[PDB]
Amino acid sequence: TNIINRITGKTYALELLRFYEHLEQCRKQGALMYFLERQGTYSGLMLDYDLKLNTNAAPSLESSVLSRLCHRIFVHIKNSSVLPEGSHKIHFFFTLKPEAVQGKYGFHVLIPGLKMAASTKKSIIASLQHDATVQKILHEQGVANPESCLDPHSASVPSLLYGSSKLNHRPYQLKTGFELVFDSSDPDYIPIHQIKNIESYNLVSELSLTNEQGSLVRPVYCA
Ligand SMILES: Nc1ccn([C@H]2C[C@H](O)[C@@H](COP(=O)(O)OP(=O)(O)OP(=O)(O)O)O2)c(=O)n1
Ligand SMILES: [Mn+2]
Ligand SMILES: [Mn+2]
Ligand SMILES: [Mn+2]
Repeated sequence: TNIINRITGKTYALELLRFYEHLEQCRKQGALMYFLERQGTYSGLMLDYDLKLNTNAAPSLESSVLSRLCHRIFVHIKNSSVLPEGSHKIHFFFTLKPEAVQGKYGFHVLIPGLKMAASTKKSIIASLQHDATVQKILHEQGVANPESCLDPHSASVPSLLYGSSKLNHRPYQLKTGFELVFDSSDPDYIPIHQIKNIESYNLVSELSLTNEQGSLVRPVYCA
């Protein structure tokens, strides 16, 4: 799937890949969009980090720091006990607010390929509240609300498609994406590597929580 055009209010019930191909062409043509996808009850995981900052400068959110956030976020994903057996590639996408505005920053962690129930998403969001490392990481980034920056409604709110924004806001920009391989044959091995050539893919398509036809992002279905 369900797509909402915030600017027109029109909602669609999708053809999804062809839709995303058009949006990507619109996105690379700098078009102003306000498209959201409804997460529904079974789709990819999105984390909505609403950051209060100590300074008016955007946090550096370096790859090493974002990679550590991936590991911590995946730990809570793994701890949901919904992941399937075997070796699976899961992708973490960090879309960042373009600039800090009045000490308010934000980034989205997109795990679009990890299809899970909304209850599983909420349980992972709730589990993340107890992550002292995520809090320490964000605190060291200049975040003033590291214990309360993860929006508890991340599992519920419609997710802006990549390149789309809210009414008077700028669209979040993908800083980087990480490829995570989790193998039941080696649970302690969590290789998190930056995705090579993320820009060669349809970012609207790949980052969509409801998409199941992505090329880079292949659905991994949770229980
Ligand atoms: N009027 C609207 C429009 C969209 N959403 C959805 C779209 C985002 O994907 C999600 C995240 O919640 P935010 O309100 O924080 O949206 P952003 O993260 O994009 O904005 P900000 O940078 O201010 O945090 O909520 C919303 O809650 N309210
Ligand atoms: Mn937000
Ligand atoms: Mn809890
Ligand atoms: Mn929010």
